[PDB]
Amino acid sequence: SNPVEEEAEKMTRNSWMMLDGTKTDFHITVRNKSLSCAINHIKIIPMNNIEQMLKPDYWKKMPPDDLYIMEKQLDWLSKSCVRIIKLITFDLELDNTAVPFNFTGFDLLIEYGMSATDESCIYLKKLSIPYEVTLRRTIEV
Amino acid sequence: LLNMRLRNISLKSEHCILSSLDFQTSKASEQLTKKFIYPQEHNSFLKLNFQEISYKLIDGTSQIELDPICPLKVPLTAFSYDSISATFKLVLLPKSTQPHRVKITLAYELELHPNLKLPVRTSWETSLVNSKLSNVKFKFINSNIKVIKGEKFTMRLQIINSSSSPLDLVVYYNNTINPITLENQYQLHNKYRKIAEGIILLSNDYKIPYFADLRFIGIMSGYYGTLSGLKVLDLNTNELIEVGNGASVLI
Repeated sequence: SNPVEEEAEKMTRNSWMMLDGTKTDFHITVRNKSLSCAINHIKIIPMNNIEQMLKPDYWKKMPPDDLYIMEKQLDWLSKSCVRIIKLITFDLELDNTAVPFNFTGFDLLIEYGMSATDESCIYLKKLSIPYEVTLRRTIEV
Repeated sequence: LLNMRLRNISLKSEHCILSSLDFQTSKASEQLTKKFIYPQEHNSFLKLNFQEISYKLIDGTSQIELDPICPLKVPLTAFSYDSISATFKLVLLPKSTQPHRVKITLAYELELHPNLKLPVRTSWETSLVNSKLSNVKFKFINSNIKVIKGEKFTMRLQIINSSSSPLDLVVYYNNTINPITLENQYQLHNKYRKIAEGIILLSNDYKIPYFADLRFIGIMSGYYGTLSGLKVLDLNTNELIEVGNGASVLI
């Protein structure tokens, strides 16, 4: 019997504008009690790497496709903005969802927040929150 | 057995949970030492409270009560400080510590020191409007926030559907006095007159086909709690359901 120790450590329809949400909802952040983050998050700012995927999808589309960076990946709608933190909860940052150039291919989003309280060791378990958002077709050419 | 203490907790559902402890003088203990005090020619006691502290009972934690407190000393009295909890979702009864330090007194000396700590669980425990048919939930995206000044304003009825035929229904306000102990007749008449005549809804049968704006103007003052009148109506027989939500002072 080989033991170890025990160490204690929903959106709505959006147009093509930019919505900045300051979130103070029921974030768990499952530490012991009164979790001070000690390096706070001010603005998370997603929908940047979705554009940094979408412009190479255009460029990937420019020649014939042979899965150079499109190989079964459904990570457009994932929106995995990893919130890295340092060492009873705290309010979340400003969103700035900022849909000014994004495809109609997605109809959902998620997130992941690194819950961290490190004492001379490596990092810890990590908590993820999804967000369902629909988009409005405001204009076409 | 010198100062009876009780903690009352009230559940403010739109905010944190509020719990206040309350010291008192415990009269069944005061006449005890009043007898020996007026034996030694003293009229009332002089117990000094020098260190009063509520700590969040856990493995280890502590809080801070929601206003200021000095180091006080009173004869025959009661004091009550309030500290804000965190409003739990479901099934976690938190506990607190509530330590204290009463210092008794005598003739410029003989301060018999006392201390007390009663640790217990701080769970007394005694705006989405659902459709009540098919979970077409409505919520105003700025409810209970409107200081208008008899100007126009806009609100946001964020309807949340099943996403299954999402284009169905029409709003309206019904500017008509509803047709209803004689002053119980008059209070209902004044309520039904100020409901049906004070605001207008400039987009009347707006026929929503999932946001809305719903511009009002609001031609009389007073706090309109719950904003009645603003009904919707849907594809079935009578889904005449309210909003029951949102409020606006108009001054």
